Amino acid sequence: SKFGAISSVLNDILSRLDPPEAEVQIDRLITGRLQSLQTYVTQQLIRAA
Amino acid sequence: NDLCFTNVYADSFVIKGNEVSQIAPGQTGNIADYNYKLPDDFTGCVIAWNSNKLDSKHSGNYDYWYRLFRKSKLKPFERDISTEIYQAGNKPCKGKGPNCYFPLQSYGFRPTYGVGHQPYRVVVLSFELLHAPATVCGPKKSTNL
Amino acid sequence: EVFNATRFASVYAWNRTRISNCVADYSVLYNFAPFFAFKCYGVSPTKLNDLCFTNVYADSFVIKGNEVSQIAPGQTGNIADYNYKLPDDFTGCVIAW
Amino acid sequence: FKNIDGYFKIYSKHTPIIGRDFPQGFSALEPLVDLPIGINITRFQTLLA
Ligand SMILES: *[C@@H]1O[C@H](CO)[C@@H](O)[C@H](O)[C@H]1NC(C)=O
Ligand SMILES: *[C@@H]1O[C@H](CO)[C@@H](O)[C@H](O)[C@H]1NC(C)=O
Ligand SMILES: *[C@@H]1O[C@H](CO)[C@@H](O)[C@H](O)[C@H]1NC(C)=O
Repeated sequence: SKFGAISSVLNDILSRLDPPEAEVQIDRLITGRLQSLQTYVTQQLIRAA
Repeated sequence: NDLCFTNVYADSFVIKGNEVSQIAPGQTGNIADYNYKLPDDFTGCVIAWNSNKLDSKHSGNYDYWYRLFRKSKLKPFERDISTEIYQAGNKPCKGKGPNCYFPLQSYGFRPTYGVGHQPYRVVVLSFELLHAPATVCGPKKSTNL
Repeated sequence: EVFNATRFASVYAWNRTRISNCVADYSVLYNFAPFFAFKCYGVSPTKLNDLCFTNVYADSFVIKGNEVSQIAPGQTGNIADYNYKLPDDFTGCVIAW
Repeated sequence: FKNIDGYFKIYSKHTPIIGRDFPQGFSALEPLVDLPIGINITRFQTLLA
């Protein structure tokens, strides 16, 4: 999921855009992927309980 | 004028019109890559004002210089002052002419150029807003602890 | 075929070749002419083999020596005014040999 | 000595340790001067008496 950025591949965004502009897109990717991981961890917690 | 800076660095130079757009944190172009490079985490001010009254005269003026030919990139806030002819092909050639280019060309300026070609006097200021004993301030105020 | 031509047109009638559907390797350009003026404005002579472009125009004309320095964006002269004027916003390179 | 972003840093601690060679007991290092050189360093050399 592109999460609202240009592309979904980190090595693509890094190799295609400069650091200080690709920073916004990689921040968006961090905020999306980490939220997904958080949701997964919470569901795992409920199932484990 | 309401802050404290540990050390202030004032660089100075003369450049053309589009180069003012070029000069910025982490930009592209021969001026930003072989002539002057700012750090990505730059904390400071850039100042540019058109100056065609001192950097221009009748019959032209070619005293200024700028580098287009350098083997690698510039690291932030480095010099590199040197006159070494760029290597082309595989020749160890040392001189002017074919496949042996002078590293820097003239930045000649005249009173009659376009706006993008008009002498744009650019000075930059570097600041260090870190936790250290500062030196420079503005209006100073003091109350009893 | 643009640099192995034998009848490079004059400046008053500058041949313009539209280059399309090809891979732009610049080593065939480097080995074909011992250049004397390979100045670029929008890109770098070195930084060109790793760039993609939509369309490429190769204008070829034989001209005098000082006219080589005349040919540049934001210039003047009997060639830059009446024969061939380079736009100030030019993204390309010139080659003189 | 270090030269990150210029700002030459000199750390030191003077003490008549056991004196055989480099000790084994832990010792800290107190910075003495921190001065912004802002130049290019590649090679290092020492002077004598
Ligand atoms: C034309 O092509 C031939 C064959 O590769 C080459 O030997 C010659 O140098 C070329 N001449 C020019 C002017 O490009
Ligand atoms: C441009 O080059 C082509 C190559 O085939 C030639 O036929 C044409 O006449 C040339 N034009 C001029 C103005 O020389
Ligand atoms: C420091 O000097 C060395 C030797 O001249 C050079 O290779 C290196 O690029 C320099 N580093 C700079 C100027 O950032």
